[PDB]
Amino acid sequence: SRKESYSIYVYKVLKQVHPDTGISSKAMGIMNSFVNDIFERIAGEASRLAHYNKRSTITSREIQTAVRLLLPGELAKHAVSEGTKAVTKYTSA
Amino acid sequence: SRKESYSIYVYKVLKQVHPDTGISSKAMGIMNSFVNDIFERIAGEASRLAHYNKRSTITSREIQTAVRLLLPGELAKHAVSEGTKAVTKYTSA
Amino acid sequence: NIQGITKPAIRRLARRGGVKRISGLIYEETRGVLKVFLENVIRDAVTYTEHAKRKTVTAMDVVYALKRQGRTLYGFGG
Amino acid sequence: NIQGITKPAIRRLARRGGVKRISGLIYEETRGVLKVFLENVIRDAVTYTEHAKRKTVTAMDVVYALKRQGRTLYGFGG
Amino acid sequence: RAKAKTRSSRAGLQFPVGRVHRLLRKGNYSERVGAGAPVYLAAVLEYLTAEILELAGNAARDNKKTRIIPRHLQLAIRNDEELNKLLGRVTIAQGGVLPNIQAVLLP
Amino acid sequence: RAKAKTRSSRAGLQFPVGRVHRLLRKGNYSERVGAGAPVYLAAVLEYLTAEILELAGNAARDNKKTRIIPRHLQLAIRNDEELNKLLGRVTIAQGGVLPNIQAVLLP
Amino acid sequence: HRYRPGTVALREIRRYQKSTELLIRKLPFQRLVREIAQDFKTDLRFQSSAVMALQEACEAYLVGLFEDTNLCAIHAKRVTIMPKDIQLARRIRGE
Amino acid sequence: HRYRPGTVALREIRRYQKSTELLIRKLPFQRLVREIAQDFKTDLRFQSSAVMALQEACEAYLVGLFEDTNLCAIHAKRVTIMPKDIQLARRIRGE
DNA sequence: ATCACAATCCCGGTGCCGAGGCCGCTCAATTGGTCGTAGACAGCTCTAGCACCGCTTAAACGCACGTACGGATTCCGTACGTGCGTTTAAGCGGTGCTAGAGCTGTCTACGACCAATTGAGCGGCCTCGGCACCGGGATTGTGAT
DNA sequence: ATCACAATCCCGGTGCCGAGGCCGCTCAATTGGTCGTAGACAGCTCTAGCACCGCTTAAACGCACGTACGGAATCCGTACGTGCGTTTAAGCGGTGCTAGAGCTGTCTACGACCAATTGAGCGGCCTCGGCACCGGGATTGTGAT
Repeated sequence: SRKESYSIYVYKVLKQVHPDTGISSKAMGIMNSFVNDIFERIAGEASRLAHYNKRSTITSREIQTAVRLLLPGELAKHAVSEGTKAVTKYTSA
Repeated sequence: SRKESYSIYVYKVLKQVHPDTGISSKAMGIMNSFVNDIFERIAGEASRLAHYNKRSTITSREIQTAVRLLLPGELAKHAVSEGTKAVTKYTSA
Repeated sequence: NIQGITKPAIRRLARRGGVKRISGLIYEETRGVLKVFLENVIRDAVTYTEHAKRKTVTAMDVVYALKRQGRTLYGFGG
Repeated sequence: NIQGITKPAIRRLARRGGVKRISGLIYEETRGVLKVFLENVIRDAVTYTEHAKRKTVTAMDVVYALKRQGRTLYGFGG
Repeated sequence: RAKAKTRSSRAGLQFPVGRVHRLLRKGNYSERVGAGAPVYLAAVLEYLTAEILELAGNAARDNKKTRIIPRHLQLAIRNDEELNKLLGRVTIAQGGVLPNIQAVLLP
Repeated sequence: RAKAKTRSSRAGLQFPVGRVHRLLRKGNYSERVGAGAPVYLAAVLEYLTAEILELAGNAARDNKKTRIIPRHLQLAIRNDEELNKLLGRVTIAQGGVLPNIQAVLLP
Repeated sequence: HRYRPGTVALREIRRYQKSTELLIRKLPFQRLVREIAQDFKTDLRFQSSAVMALQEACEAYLVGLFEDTNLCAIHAKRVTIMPKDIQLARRIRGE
Repeated sequence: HRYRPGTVALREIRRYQKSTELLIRKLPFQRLVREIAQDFKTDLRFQSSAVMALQEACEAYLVGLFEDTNLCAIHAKRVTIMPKDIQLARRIRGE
């Protein structure tokens, strides 16, 4: 039985910010729980925003607004920059 | 622009429990907010239960479990009785 | 505008809270606490307004902001 | 079984909480508080187990129960 | 065809089963909704409303009033341990508070 | 046809855009999901993970360790006002607490 | 005739705990709301009910805080609320 | 040699605030969990990780409560925690 | 105590406005039929939960003793509450102007969906390096003297 | 202060086991095409938000005064912390047994969906009764005397 997780991606990001630093299985479990939790919070807020505005589609605008409502202070500022940069790069393939 | 509300049903129930008692518009607004809030809580918990158990359908079982998790003490006991009685009566038309 | 929250008003709020005696430094402390609370709620309410592309903060925007900060308000459309 | 939560264990928990001095009546009070907390979480965890038609409470059942009581736990599959 | 019979009347309820079903189907809760789910949910909502209204009407009668106002609803909810717990993080507009003075403050 | 290019590589991300898209579509959030929504969400998740991991790796190096453990994650989150606020109601298993003694208790 | 300190205070508690009316003047509160919102977005309009919703929530929040602040004062064997009581209540509440 | 009352207590604070290990014995805690669950459902089995998850949450909750209880004691000019401090902390927390 | 007295409460006696009911209509719920798949159920497989036992120290416990902390008492000045005269501005009503909320029609680009292809991501496995720990020496704060 | 000394810390020196990488494969993501409708946009309509002004008292304010409360100092007994010898049972390792978790195949009843019909529920309107309030008399607690 295969159980999907964000372990591979957390490790990829760790090797970018700290090339010589590893991670324990317990710490990896914390990171997996963290990603899943934040995903739920953002997606749930984006869902509410769409419903409040009588819209049937969750777009990058809903995600951006959810990020501003949930992430505190500069966390929101930098997260919005990252999301906007990614969408721009993706649209130019 | 028509805006649906539970006002008619709250009044029907009020006339059953208190035939000579009326209700102010402000108090009616509180009751409407209450029904909407409880609806969201129960439906949201039922949604989580279905997803946790890898099910695609919200049935009376999910609603019953949500009621047990949200309503405190005898509120849950009596609410479950009411829900079960209604489903039984409905299935026998 | 924060001074519009006068000492008598703060005293009335304390009386409803069952407070019998009040120190003179409480009025400035209360004004600061109220400012923080209002800023938090208004920030979120304006975010909802901007997302709706509106120029008018609605009661619904406020209700949603209160709901997400765990201060659900009944009586204003939810 | 509540007596298995010994005075030394409660003292250790208080030390991690930064407590220097402890009254003798705190041990019984703490046991009562812990019992209430455990009952609340276990009740919900068992509800999830019964809904899944299982006879074994899983770590996920506990995680869900904690999450809905506003005590999200990281490290046990969510 | 046969005369239209509402699902509410089939369940013996005053609350709308058909509307509750639509709200569940369009509320992004699940892919499918069972036939008994709206019936069960409607009955629970009805039971809770009846409980609050009965307690609020009693509070109105105790205040020599014939109409329920937010004050009566607040009195009914805060004077009931279970309703108070259910509506713990809820503010009733124009509901006020329970008359409560600490004994040490008394003359 | 053309060689398969992942949406993650198109967005310059390490996090999976395709998986995030599926989780949004099957998570009962909305009827439809825009093409940019998973890209935006994946980038935000990646940014947050990078922030915590960078701060946790620093804590590991300060403890003369080469592997991050739950303690290092707890240190990184509780020592940052914004991360602490975001994860206020969160318990890190085997994370422990911040060394803090009230000044009045000191000899 | 002069009422002893505390008598009129307790009479005011009884009166305000029986009433449900708003205790902050509406016009000054509206000015504060508009002044605070200006820092988030300029030329902002406000529905009358939006300002009323804000006022109801703020008053409820402050009354609730004053209740917990009072408990802190009584805990320190005082009948007078002080800033340290407000600070403790907020800290324990997580604010 | 005899350490003055308080010296070893502060040494224990330093040691336990630096460690992350569980402070309740595992076997007694498991017995309590099983005894409490018996009242909800009979013949209940428990995953080893389920009991561990419960233990981690309970210890975190009690440590957090002891932190707030300490603040209440200091507020009353005491260095000793008493049941009244636990009661106040829980009341303000909404428990 | 006894009496003034100041504030609240209780009760008729009226204005008035919103609860409450009705009416027309429409849009959303019901009836009926049709079809695809979610889930219940039966059977099987094997994971991991339970039971238990025998040691082996670490932890718990029970008590002895001393002292520092909690609480009761005392005193005293000033920061509060209460009251009153004076100023301020909230509230109300009225009037006028206009931004922008809300809605409708139109039309297109975008998202769902489906088939075909394919490569990332999963488990399974395997193995060296990080780390836990042991021991021993240095370091360092604590306390009697 | 000076010195014992008891506890912690820091650092080599080893076992060991889990982080970490690889491998095979498959299932889920990507490519490509196809089609229906969500939403953006333009235009229009009119609601309600804003601005303002002129009174009219209620509220706010500033101050005077007295006293009750907050806090500082004092004393004292005992409930705590610390230490030590003795008991208890947690932890660990090992072994055995089996409930029940997890999975797969099958098959059917149930839910989605669509067209047709229709009746509950919406706004709009309208109007009497509940209630807010005014005033006046009784009630009642508070405080000087």
